[PDB]
Amino acid sequence: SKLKIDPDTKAPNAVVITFEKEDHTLGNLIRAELLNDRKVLFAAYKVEHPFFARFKLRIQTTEGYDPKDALKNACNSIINKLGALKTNFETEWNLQTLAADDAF
Amino acid sequence: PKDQRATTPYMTKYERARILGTRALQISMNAPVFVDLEGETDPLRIAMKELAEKKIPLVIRRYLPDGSFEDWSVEELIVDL
Amino acid sequence: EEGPQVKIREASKDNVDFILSNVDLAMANSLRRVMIAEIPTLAIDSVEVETNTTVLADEFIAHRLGLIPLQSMDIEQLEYSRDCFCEDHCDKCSVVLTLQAFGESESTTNVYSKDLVIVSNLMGRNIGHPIIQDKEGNGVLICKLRKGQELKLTCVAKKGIAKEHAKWGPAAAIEFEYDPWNKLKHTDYWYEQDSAKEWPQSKNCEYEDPPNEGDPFDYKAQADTFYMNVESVGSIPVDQVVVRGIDTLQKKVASILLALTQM
Amino acid sequence: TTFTHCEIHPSMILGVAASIIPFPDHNQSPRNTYQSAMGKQAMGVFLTNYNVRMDTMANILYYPQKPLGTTRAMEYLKFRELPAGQNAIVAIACYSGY
Amino acid sequence: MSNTLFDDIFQVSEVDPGRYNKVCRIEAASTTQDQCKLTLDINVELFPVAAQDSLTVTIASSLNLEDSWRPPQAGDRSLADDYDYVMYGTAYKFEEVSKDLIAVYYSFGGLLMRLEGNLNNLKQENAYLLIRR
Amino acid sequence: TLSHLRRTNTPILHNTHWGLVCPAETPEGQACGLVKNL
Amino acid sequence: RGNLMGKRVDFSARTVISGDPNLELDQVGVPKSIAKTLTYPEVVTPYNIDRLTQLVRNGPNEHPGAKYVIRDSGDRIDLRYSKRAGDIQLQYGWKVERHIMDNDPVLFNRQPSLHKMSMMAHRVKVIPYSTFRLNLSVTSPYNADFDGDEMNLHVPQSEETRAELSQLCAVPLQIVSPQSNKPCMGIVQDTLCGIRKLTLRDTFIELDQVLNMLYWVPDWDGVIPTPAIIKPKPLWSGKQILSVAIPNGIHLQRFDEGTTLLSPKDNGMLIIDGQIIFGVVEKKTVGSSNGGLIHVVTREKGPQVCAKLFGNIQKVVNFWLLHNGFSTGIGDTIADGPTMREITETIAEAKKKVLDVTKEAQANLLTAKHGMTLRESFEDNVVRFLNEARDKAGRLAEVNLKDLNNVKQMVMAGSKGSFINIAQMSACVGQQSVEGKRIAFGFVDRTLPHFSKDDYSPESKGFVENSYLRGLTPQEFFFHAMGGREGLIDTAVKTAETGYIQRRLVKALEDIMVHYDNTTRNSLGNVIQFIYGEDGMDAAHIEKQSLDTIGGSDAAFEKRYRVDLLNTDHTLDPSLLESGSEILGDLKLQVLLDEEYKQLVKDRKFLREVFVDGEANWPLPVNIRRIIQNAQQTFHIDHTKPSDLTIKDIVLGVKDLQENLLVLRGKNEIIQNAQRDAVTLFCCLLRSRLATRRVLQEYRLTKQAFDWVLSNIEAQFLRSVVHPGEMVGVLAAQSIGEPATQGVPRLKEILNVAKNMKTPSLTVY
Amino acid sequence: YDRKVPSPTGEYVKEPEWVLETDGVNLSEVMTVPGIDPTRIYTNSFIDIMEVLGIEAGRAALYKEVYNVIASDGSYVNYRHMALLVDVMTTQGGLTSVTRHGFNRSNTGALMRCSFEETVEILFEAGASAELDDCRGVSENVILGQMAPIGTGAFDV
Amino acid sequence: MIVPVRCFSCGKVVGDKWESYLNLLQEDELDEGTALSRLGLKRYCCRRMILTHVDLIEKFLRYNP
Amino acid sequence: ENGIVDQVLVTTNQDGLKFVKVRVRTTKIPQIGDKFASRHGQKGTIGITYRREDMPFTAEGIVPDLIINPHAIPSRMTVAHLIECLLSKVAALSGNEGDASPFTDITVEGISKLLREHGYQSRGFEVMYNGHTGKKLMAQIFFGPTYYQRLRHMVDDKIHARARGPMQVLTRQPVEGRSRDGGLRFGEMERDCMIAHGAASFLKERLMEASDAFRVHICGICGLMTVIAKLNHNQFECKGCDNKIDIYQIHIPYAAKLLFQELMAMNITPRLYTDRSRDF
RNA sequence: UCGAGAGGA
Ligand SMILES: [Mg+2]
Ligand SMILES: [Zn+2]
Ligand SMILES: [Zn+2]
Ligand SMILES: [Zn+2]
Repeated sequence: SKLKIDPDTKAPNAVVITFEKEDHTLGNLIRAELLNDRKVLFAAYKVEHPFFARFKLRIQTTEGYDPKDALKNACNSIINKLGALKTNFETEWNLQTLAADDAF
Repeated sequence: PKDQRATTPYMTKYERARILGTRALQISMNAPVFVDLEGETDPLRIAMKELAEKKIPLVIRRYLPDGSFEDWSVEELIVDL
Repeated sequence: EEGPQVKIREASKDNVDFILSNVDLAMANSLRRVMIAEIPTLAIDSVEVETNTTVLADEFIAHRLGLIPLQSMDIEQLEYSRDCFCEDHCDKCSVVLTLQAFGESESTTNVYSKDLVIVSNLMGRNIGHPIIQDKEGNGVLICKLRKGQELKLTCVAKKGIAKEHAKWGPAAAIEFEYDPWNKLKHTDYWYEQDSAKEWPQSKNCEYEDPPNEGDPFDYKAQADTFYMNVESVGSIPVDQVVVRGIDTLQKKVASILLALTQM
Repeated sequence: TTFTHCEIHPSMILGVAASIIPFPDHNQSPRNTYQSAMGKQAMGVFLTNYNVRMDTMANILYYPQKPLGTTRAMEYLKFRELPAGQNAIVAIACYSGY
Repeated sequence: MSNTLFDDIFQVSEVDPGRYNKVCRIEAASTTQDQCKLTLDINVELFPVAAQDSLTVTIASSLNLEDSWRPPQAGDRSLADDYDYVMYGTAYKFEEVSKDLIAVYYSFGGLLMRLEGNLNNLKQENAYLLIRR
Repeated sequence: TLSHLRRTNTPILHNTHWGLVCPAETPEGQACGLVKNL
Repeated sequence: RGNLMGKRVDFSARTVISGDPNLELDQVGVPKSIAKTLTYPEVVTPYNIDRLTQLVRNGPNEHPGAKYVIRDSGDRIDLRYSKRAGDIQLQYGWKVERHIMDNDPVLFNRQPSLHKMSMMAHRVKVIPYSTFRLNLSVTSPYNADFDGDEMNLHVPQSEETRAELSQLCAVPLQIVSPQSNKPCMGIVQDTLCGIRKLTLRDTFIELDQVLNMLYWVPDWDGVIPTPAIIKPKPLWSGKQILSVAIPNGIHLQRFDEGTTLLSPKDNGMLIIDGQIIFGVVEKKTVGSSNGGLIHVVTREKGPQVCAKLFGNIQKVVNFWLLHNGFSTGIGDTIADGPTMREITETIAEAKKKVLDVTKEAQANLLTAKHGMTLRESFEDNVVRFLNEARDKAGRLAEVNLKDLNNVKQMVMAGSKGSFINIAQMSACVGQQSVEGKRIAFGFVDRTLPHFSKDDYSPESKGFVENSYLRGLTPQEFFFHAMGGREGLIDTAVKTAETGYIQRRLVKALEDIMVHYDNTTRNSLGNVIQFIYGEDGMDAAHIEKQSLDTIGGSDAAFEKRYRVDLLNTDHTLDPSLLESGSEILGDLKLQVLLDEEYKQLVKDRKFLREVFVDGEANWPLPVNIRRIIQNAQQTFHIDHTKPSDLTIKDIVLGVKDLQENLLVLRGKNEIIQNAQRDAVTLFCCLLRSRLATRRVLQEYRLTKQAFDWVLSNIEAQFLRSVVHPGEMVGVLAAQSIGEPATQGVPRLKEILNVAKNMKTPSLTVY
Repeated sequence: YDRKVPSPTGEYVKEPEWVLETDGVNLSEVMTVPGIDPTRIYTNSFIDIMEVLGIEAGRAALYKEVYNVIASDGSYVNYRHMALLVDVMTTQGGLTSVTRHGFNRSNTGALMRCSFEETVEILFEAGASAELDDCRGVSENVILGQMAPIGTGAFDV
Repeated sequence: MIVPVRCFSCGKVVGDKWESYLNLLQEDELDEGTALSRLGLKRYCCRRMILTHVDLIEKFLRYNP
Repeated sequence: ENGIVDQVLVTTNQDGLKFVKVRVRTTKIPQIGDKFASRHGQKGTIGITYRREDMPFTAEGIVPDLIINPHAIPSRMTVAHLIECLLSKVAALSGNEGDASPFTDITVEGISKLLREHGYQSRGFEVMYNGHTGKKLMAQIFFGPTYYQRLRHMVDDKIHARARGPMQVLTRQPVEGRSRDGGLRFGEMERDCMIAHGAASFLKERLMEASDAFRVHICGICGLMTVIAKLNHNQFECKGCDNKIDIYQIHIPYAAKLLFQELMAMNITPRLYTDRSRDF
């Protein structure tokens, strides 16, 4: 129920999806990620009202490419990016801790 | 004086509204529906639809200052509202 | 790694200042917010009053208690009342402590968080211990008592998220910045005569090349480098805050992926 | 000139509530008047012995604060000891449109 | 892939900021064509135009086929993109200049162009302004 | 209380009032310009 | 009074209001608690018993539920104190008090109910907080303010009311208030301000947001517009952005003195098919002014579109501000030394002049102005003098304002703007006045203890030299305050005095209504007007238009009207029509040209009599001009080729249309005469703007198109006829009540005959 | 002052004009004064104008001055509304007032009349006069609680 | 009343320094800003909470009950 | 009613009559739409709240508390609302109590001069970031502390609605009083505008269906409320007229029914008839 | 049950 996926009605290869119990937190991230796809033809999102963590997002892509697969690839890329960031931070922090074991 | 009636053939917005309201009333009573149902569960929309394609069997007895009246069938009236 | 490049300029048990490059704006903003909001942590929820012979009102007191920072190393080992099948509460999803103080001498008796006594068993989990940054270790000043005032009460704290209520806020503050030289022209500095003098230079300016007047605006530029100083209240070390927030955002995206697979 | 006397201080011409008005000499008159008026409906603390006093319609602020920009009249007003309000952080801008 | 009905080189007569930080009002005289004068609003911020500059000015009568608006990334295959400042919009007006020239008016999202051409017999709704230099 | 204690009623602003009653502290409604404070 | 003319009622609610940018015009935020307290007694039918049954199963404890079930026998079953909610089976004709849901037409009221605009119904939009939501724009006609205003709620109980409300007080249906032939509402506050930044020439938008605004717009066509900027980078224009919101087919074309087809200042406003070209969007275009965008859209599409228009316009503007932001500050008020210095001399420049005249008066050399006392004239020039300096100071201050100045930006947009503010805000506040006079000697020959007796120096009599930012000296502060109470007194006094005036007027015209015979009588049937408003036309479809036949030189009108097919003076160009020499030399047609010309010539002198003032702009039905452009755009008419029209076709059509302008119906000549009288002015202009010469040279339309215009005109003309049964007097009274809240005792002097005049005077030519 | 005078060329032009403005009102005498335009003479005191010229002329006169008052603040309302009210003020062949001595002193339905500012007084007169109301009146219908014969109710379906 | 626990803006905990705050103010005879700096309240969003707070509790306790 | 027992006091008067006083307490948490006022006459109500992150934030990671529309300021001529923020801000940085007394030499110049010394924009501007993207906000925001206050008018204390509640006896009209389930006093104005709309029926509905609806019986012989209605027997009669056939049912306002009865007390004969004696 | 008074919109 957290994810309601429907096809768009105003353009081909287009879909509108609603995320429940979510806000711009994941919104801007996923939106930029999809915008970073070569094969996407359109992407954007919004919220009906501040009163809900209801998150409605429309996308369009090239022929023969599932927009749902676009989301999947976007998420995979994001998680890879986050793992890399975390590991970089872990190394940086271990060294900064060796430095900070004397001053905290 | 149905002949040479001294008024417009155009329905009045008030007249339109009253017709709509009466039909909504009788629909809510489950009166014989003059139209097929296209999912228009709203009685108000049912009335609006009958108005659109002209199936209301109503006639307005419009009054004049002198107390004289003209009876105008919705059939006679023109709907531009 | 080739991902976002991190360089800590300064680190402290209270706060850590660093630079994050090789990343887009959205990821930085998301990191900021997820740290701000989505972090499991422990906070006082249930307050049962045995006796209040104090000037301060009960609800006043409980409100303040809700603000007490807590040992939150292993909150992951702790669970949510929503999930936990215990009634009311239990150690698996809650921590129990008490406060019992009584005025003894006419002088004001300052009741501090250190007075708090953990009752439930931590299972050895590094959780629940009150957090004290006092030089004297007194702890947070809960309240004050008269010559012979009695105040006894029990508290049950539970695992929740700041987003649910600020009392679960582990993130004290987040300094955040980029393009100190405004090379991206994302702002038109307001000024009477000249922004250059009227506006002060941010300290980060020294770590980036000052722009050149003759340079055409590189419209292709993007905000890659970022400056972030994250300060925690004290519930958890800053490094843990960063790591855990990253992990939570990862979990959110992974849950999205799982929902996609489920449909 | 042959001045016979001198006001000990012009601010003396001011009123009780108006005394709470900061820099009143820079605002447009009726605006000042209204502020004096709302000063009769803002909450704070009425008296220290509220617990002793058995009354109705009490309203005690959880955390009264002394205004940053005080007025010389205040230290007679005792408003510093008994203020009503908070020095909140205000942002003069349009953010969400609401 | 285009059929531009106009093409000429214009020397920049004047550059006017017009109390704007990105766009300047610009006048220019067509090289070799005293009868062709160009008024144009240009985002100098992205196109560092200078006074007296000789710019290649033409209108994409037909879309310069790269071989709802198609997305960006139109650099994949080659077209009349050798130009530097390329705008799109509509032919605003077709005023007749003494039956000798046509002070046609154009708008580019509000950015305006006027040009005198009965010689440049171009007529349509929308096209692209192609500026090289 | 502070003002209300010093409040003054006018049974149903001149220069003389200068230095006597606050030209600003006046209620709204019909009382406006009638009820004064010292 | 307290029981019949007014009473308490039920099914009603009242609470404080709150805003919602995300909300539509006919929608309203309904506090969930209220919904749980208000329901509707709907009648069970086969087409709703299903959800009704479920609603009953939900019961009173659930937000989408019901509280009582009413059997046909009248058994108002209580589900609150009964488990029967899961047991009763609904039967047709049963009534169930269904919890008010969304989309339910409901009525509001902001008190005091000044006039009609106070009364609009809306659609329910439940919300989880304890206050009402209102779409920003509606407030002005509501005369609302979010300082904590409360508003009444009225919930209809009989569906006939639902429709009745839905067709008589639905928000869009009154978008134009007939009190002043202008939009009742418009864009306001931040949105008004923000647009200016959005629509300004200098703006540009990155694709990231352009993608966003499109889906942010609810009714977006789903089409990606082309970026204005291509080669150096993809980008669009705010003008482009706003155009997407606008619906197609709009052809508002406003010109200004600065309009030259180039408009470096982008004044005026020009849009084609919704595509913006010229003019920075300003209050004059999207405000409540009649000459603005909204009014046009209202007639070109109809109310049910404009509702979408607002939300579409609204939602965008707030967004683009969200990622831009907007603020102000003291810097917006401060100016440079030079500016203040210049102001400084300006004040001193006046002060000496005051001093100069002062000595002159002291000399007994200043003479008394005609019919006026030297004492007052001495003051009159004095107060006059001080006004200019205060005025010029703001003028001077205005010149040196930077574009970055937000307030200047605020004022230039017109959102709550006021020049005098900034001048007072920045320059000297200016003279204080009471009963329009300087400070009187409340003390013996003086005003305050700080001034010697018998002094008239500007400051000594209430002038203010310093600026608000500079801080008023006690002397200034006191004087400035004095004027305050004056305004304050009239503020309260009006809140009661106007109502008494207002109440009388309503009764005075209560039984005044329009009759189906196109006449006006009282409850006694006594005629008031033979033709309502003497034209039988509803004000709601009237707007000011040019009367071209009035203005211009005598030589002028003939040139722009007269055509000669025989001589050289007014030779028609044959190329204008597919027929050339076939027409030229045609005396028969030339005759046809004649009666029109003389007819127009008669009209010119006739209108001269009508409007002795020479003004050629007056409220009339149907914008002929607008329709013409629609025709041009209707088929993108080629105005460079001959047309198939013929003069006979032109001449007959105007004659035919005139015949078609039938408001009355009585075939008796007496009625027919009135019909001729009613449309007299309108037909004259019709002849004017439909003159063959104008029809040919300027308006190069096709025969098919030209006729389509005629058919188009009559359609609107008929639609514009005032409806019968109108409670016009009540409307007219309200038309007077409103402006009363904003000379006025003079009005009261009018309403109450009061033979004893206050200010008797004569005007002698 | 100037005037919008159509010039011999056909165009309206500014024509400066001298006009006398004075205190008081006496049309009877001034109208006899030579060297003036008696026809164009205007004044504030419409009440006198009506007496001087006629009820209908005053009706227009009232509009002008009323228009001036509304125009005085720069606001605008449609011509019709202004015209409607004044015309009512003269239907009785005289300058009717909207006060208790004018509009109220009518011959309409008492129930309509009673609800204005005087109720009990008129009530006695009605019984004294054995008056009877038509029920066409709104408030009378309101008192009855019946759909007034107006607008949406001005007709029978 | 009594010192708030967390910075209204930051949430940074402060209901522990009141004692040291007054110590520096009186025992060290410093100006307010000096101590606040010594207290680590770099952001004026934090400084404000402490510069303005008026201790009323000490007065309430003066009552016998 | 929402609260708990705070204190109960039991005592007697000088006469020994027992008296009890009960104190209860609750904490009101600022709700949307609650009135706030400045120290300058600026007022308003709460629009909507957010979480710290959502609101725009400073480079130094500072979250604003309250946001107000700039448009309000210049139109209302309230500079000091800005000035205090400047001086107040300086006070916080300088940690020195401010002085807002009038007619002093204090001026923006030294104030702003001092601010720049602390290292902040002399006019109080600051560079903010969108609380949704983090993208730098194109404009700069006026930002700083200020003293506000909370006014007694509580939204939850204002809400009020009802339907089919108790109705007041004298007129069978809806009772009045929020605590007493009061109605809304439908005044003269509303119907007037309704008349303008012309929604007569919806006028008939409220005045009738909302209240005062009542069935009455009238004698054709005399338009007087004198009909005996033996509903238990379906038997009717008008004594004096002794007519058992000219009885008609009518729905009239209950309050009006009293008026006629009041009028009949006045000795007036406002006889009513459903049959217009006029022919044409 | 009335009366008064405060306050809001
Ligand atoms: Mg208000
Ligand atoms: Zn547990
Ligand atoms: Zn802080
Ligand atoms: Zn009888």
